[PDB]
Amino acid sequence: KTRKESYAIYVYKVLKQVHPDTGISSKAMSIMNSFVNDVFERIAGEASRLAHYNKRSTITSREIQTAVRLLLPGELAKHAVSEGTKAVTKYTSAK
Amino acid sequence: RKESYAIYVYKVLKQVHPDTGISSKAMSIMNSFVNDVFERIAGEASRLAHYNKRSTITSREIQTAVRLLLPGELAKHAVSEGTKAVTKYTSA
Amino acid sequence: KTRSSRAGLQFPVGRVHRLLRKGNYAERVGAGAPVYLAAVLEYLTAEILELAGNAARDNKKTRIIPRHLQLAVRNDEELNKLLGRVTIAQGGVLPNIQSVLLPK
Amino acid sequence: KTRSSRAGLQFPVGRVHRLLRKGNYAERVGAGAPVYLAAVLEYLTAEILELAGNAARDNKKTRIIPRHLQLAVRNDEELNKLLGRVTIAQGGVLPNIQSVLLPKKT
Amino acid sequence: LRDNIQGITKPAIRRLARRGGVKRISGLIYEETRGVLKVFLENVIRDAVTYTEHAKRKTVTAMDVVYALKRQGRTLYGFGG
Amino acid sequence: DNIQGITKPAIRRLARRGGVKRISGLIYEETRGVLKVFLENVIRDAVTYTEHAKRKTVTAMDVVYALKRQGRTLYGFGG
Amino acid sequence: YRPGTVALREIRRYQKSTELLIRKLPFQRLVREIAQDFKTDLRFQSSAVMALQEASEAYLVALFEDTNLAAIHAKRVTIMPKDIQLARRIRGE
Amino acid sequence: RYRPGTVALREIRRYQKSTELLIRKLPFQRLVREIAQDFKTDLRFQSSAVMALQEASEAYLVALFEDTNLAAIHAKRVTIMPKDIQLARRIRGERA
DNA sequence: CAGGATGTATATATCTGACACGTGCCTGGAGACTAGGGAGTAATCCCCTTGGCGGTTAAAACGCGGGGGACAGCGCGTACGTGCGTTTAAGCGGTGCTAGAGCTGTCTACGACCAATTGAGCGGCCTCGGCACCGGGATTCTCCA
DNA sequence: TGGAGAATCCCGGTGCCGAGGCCGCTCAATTGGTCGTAGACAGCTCTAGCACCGCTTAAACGCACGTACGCGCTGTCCCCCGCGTTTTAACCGCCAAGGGGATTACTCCCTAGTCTCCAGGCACGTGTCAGATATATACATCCTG
Repeated sequence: KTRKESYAIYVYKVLKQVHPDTGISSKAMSIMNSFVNDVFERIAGEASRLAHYNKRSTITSREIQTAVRLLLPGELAKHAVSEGTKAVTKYTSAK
Repeated sequence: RKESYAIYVYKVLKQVHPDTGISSKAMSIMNSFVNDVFERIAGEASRLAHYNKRSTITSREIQTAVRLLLPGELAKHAVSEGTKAVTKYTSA
Repeated sequence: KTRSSRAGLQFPVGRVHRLLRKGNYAERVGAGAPVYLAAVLEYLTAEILELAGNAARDNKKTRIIPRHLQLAVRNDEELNKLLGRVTIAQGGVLPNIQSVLLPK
Repeated sequence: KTRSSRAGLQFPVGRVHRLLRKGNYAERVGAGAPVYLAAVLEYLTAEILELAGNAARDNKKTRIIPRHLQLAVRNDEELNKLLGRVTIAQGGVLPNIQSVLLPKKT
Repeated sequence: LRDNIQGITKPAIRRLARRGGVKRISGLIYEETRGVLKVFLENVIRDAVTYTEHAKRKTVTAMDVVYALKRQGRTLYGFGG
Repeated sequence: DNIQGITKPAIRRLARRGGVKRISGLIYEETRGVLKVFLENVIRDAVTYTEHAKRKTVTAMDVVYALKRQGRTLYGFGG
Repeated sequence: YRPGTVALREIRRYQKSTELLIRKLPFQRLVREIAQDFKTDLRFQSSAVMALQEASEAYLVALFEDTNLAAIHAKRVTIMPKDIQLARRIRGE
Repeated sequence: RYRPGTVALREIRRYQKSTELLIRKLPFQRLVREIAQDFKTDLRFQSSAVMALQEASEAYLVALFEDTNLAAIHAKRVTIMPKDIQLARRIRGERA
């Protein structure tokens, strides 16, 4: 009857995309979901305060761009901004 | 239009120590501490309202955010001070 | 036709944009920000599972145990730097023995 | 007519009310909460200033400069545990020397 | 009163010691580690009770345990759901 | 030659602030190592923080939030 | 008996395994007693008391990492209680 | 002539009272500007922004230096050899 | 102990730039009035916490005995501390400009609010293969002679 | 040096339950529509941040050397490791009981939003005196005695 939201199938078929012959425990997906929620809250709060002290009412792509560059260590950061910019460009090229 | 907390803490200092002065550099120490403990207890109250799916901030709810963030002796005296400050407010 | 289909991604953007509205981080959210939000967290889950999957073949187990994600972070300096203030439950600590402690 | 005079403090309720509104902490906030929050900074300002004037008194200086606020936070054991994660500009350090360094037979 | 604080036993700090990589341990280590564990649990269950008291409940659940640790900069995974 | 702008009696002045009677000779190149890492990690964050405001002077305002992200929030110059 | 053989044996099998060290009910009967100091007649969820347990040892096996580094810095292999007084003062509490 | 180490504690009690900023200012002007221009080109600095950096950096140094002081006392030694500094970063968690 | 030799604390003369107070305009605080939804209250039900009891057996507790590390002391070699002269450029004061932050004002595209349409997503239930467990044998390796 | 026993690794089967995946159901995502306002853009203003230039002046820099302090050697002693024995109580699994969390339902106040007006807080400006400095004095240290 209740509704509890989860990213279980999301990380499940992400793992089936990268390693299609590997299984995952439900406990392991619980660390996966908690870690994902933690980094989500971190990047969203960083972008929120970065938009707040810039007197801006909107989080565009540039705010979360600079917040990702703030929160992530160097080579992982540059790979992440490259791939996310690729995804953003692919989104705006299509309808 | 650079606003600050310059006048308010000056009235507190003349209330307790009516023959003492405070430098402008000490003012910026005093202003920035208040601004940090603006957003600290307000920030912990900001999350905790969401944490029990409650979208309205009450005077009861911010009370718990005081008791988390400062340690023992100062935590017990601050809630008892703010309660009598707010019970006389609702009577008038 | 979901927004993740036109982005070509696999994490949903309609979920992420939903908690960007009621999440109170700001009252207005731009269009590309939840798309950019979904894309970053595509990497951060996939960075773990290939490291977990590499350690899965090292132990030769076709299931991922909470042991495996513990060594998927702690053996990498770029991942330990970010995840230094958080423990992982029932994962233990990677084996490390100091040289002066060793005999002979 | 002033909301602080109806509550009897010094930090104004309305300035606290609009910043806790515009600082997007929640969609719906109450009216008694900006009353109460201004009081808990009032007690915190009363605690730091009492040790500040105490530090000003024994240094025989009638102007409070950031050295005395450094004396005001470091000496009491409690509020260092609140805010010892915070550095102070132009504050200085605690006078402290361990006794094992000090020479004997003098 | 009772033996609750020394309910943890002489091999119990021994087992956590070998996971912590030490070689030789002392006998007067032991009652201090009970104090250190208590004073860390003093600061943690204090925050979990205050979250319980705000939530109009007299049972401390799994989640408000976690954000007491997230307050302390010692956040935990696997129980945030 | 500009890297050596931190000067050797001033490292003693931090060390004589340290309350220690004796200082070894290999401290001074060591503390250049550990402190130049530290101020690198503060303008790693503050410079791109300045870049976000369409801004090409690092003011005293934007830096204070950068150490607050690192977790050593500082007073005296606003914030 | 074997001198030093079982000393280096337990440290390898404990840094490899995942099994808990802090025993359940003496931890479970302890957490009721400290919570009794604050509030009377308290209840605990089964996952709640368990979540404190590996919260506690993961501090301590991280704390025992620090005291081991203190022991070698004094050129010793035995840990005195002043090593715990060392690392807590160093790391910020 | 003074016995060596006694004017070290005589210089202590001057430095305990003082709050004046320790290392020189415009030597610190050059050293933070050279790594900034090496980071991104054409970067300027407000004068109080570098004044936000010195008491950020002397606060890192002397809070580390009392911290390795009580570490070096634990070795029953007065001189700080650099293996304390690697340990102080190790215990605080900033390095490993 | 101990006299002398200095580094630190004291003391008033003074002086200057920050500090406390005054004007007034002006923009946010406050009073008023309506709307509608967040939450107060309450009733129910069902997980789920607590309690208990007994067999089992893994593990705690204690004692004893030795062998190896803690530490006190020693001895030596050397690495800075105090001092003095030497070289450097820190820092102050002044001019100047010019690059860029802030202000101002008009606009338009983008995101907020809303109705409907529905398929992604989810709780539950069935199924079987991976994996831990029981048991037996090969493989090291460190202490004993 | 070998040898013998204590532990580790692995191999074969197995029974179990935890992952996996389908199945019917539903609620938030999506599509289509509008409106205004937040951000973007561009042009002007003026403040501040580089930026050379001399001056004098504390402070850095190099050298010297003695001494006490850092590092290796070593003997002792007891305390901590390490086994065997006895003791302790933990673990699973069985059943009872109810307590309070979570859900559904109903209304009402009280805060969000507009409208309107009023004063207290903030930019500018002022004049003054507190502590920074300064140079002579006590005093309380330490050094060779």
